[PDB]
Amino acid sequence: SLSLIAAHSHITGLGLDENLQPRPTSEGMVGQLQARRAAGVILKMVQNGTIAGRAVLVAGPPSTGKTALAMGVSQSLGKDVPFTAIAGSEIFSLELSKTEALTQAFRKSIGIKIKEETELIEGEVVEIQIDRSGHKQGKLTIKTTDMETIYELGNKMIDGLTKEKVLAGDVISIDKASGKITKLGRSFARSRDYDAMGADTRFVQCPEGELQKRKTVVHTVSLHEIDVINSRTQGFLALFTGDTGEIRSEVRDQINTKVAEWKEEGKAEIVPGVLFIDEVHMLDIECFSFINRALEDEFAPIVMMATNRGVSKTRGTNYKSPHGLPLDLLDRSIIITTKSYNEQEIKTILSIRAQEEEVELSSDALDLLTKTGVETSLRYSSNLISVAQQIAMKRKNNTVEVEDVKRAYLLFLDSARSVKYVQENESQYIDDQGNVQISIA
Amino acid sequence: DFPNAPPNLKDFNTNLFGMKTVFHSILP
Ligand SMILES: Nc1ncnc2c1ncn2[C@@H]1O[C@H](COP(=O)(O)OP(=O)(O)O)[C@@H](O)[C@H]1O
Ligand SMILES: [Mg+2]
Repeated sequence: SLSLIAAHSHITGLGLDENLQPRPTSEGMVGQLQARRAAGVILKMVQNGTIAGRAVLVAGPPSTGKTALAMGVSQSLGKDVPFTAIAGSEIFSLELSKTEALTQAFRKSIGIKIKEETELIEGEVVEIQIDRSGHKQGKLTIKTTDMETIYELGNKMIDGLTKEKVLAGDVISIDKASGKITKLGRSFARSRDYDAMGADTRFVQCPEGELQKRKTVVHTVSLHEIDVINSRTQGFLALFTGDTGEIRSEVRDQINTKVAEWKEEGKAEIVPGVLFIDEVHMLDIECFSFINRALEDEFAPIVMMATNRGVSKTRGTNYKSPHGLPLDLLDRSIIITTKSYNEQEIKTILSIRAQEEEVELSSDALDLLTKTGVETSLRYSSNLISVAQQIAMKRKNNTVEVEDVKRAYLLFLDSARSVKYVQENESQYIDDQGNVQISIA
Repeated sequence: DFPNAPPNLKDFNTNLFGMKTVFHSILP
């Protein structure tokens, strides 16, 4: 995937053993042993696929691995298991209601693996002979790399051939169920015949193997995609534009019934996934009341929620809540907590980040960065690493040292020093009341 | 028919209910 080195680019997954016992450092994660155990238990719950509609809350101080834990869960899940990560503010739209946005998010987190059986004949047509008066009759020859057979054509087949304007050297595919004819391309022997080629023309080889083939193909389509396709007459365009509107409830019920019928017949399989809502405290009370009932569904996915606020005010209400969330939602949610790191864990995290950013830190520089991290913040030192690397490179030195980190510390401030400077010079910065002294003398 | 005349029998049965090659192609 197109990517650059990002904040969570080093997490290959939860470093869990066979017994769901975390390793001290593995797959790019350090510490948080209890939280990683809980995340692994939730991951195995997702993988089993029997339990439906479970809410998980991730709580802890900021910069403590909540989003890191979610990234690890996503990486462990891998592909073929949907994982929709959205922010708290993303659901607010001018087109969709909040309930509709949450419904679409929930349906995106469930995937349907559907099997379609197709029987086809493919080959390069060698000779076509058509006789017409009464109805017409004709014979046709199609060859493969190791087969050749002459077929007799009905009147409708001849009509289809004529309306497709098939000539010799063309590779075509016919569905014996409907008789529809699709022109794959032309043979290589006809390439020399022209100097400029039309937009439609394509040169393809002669297909190998048997002329008539049976094949089954599995497609991964989310529930939301099925709803959008079956809503309008061209919904698959809305799957890209996003102008889907508030899909009818009866459409969703029909799609649920259709998926159940397919699952009974064994041509569709359900692969439940994980819905991750970042910063759930930005949601409203209406959204939470919807989520409470949404989880009580057979098709409902497993919802992961990450919050950092303690006793804060729930949006849309006039009262404070234990995590910024109403008690009813907290009742139906199991909580995974995170713990602040010590010096050694911060040192290991900084070393991992330096390795990911291909920056060769020194021992003294690493110690200084660890001290700054424990004094101020982990993200501050993590961001200082690359700036120090650039300063060192400007000094035509291939390794970073204490002087480069010191210069990076001096140039780029943190939250504490910025607050100190804004408080020392309150008169030159605009305040809540709007007063500011632009003049100096 | 308008002069109170019956139509052709085969045409009647067809209307109640409703050799040489013409195209040959071969790759050289
Ligand atoms: N246990 C850990 N192992 C490895 N990296 C971690 C760990 N905890 C946090 N980090 C790193 O620290 C940075 C802070 O991310 P995070 O803790 O998710 O912020 P927040 O929790 O405030 O959303 C991330 O880039 C993450 O990679
Ligand atoms: Mg986060």
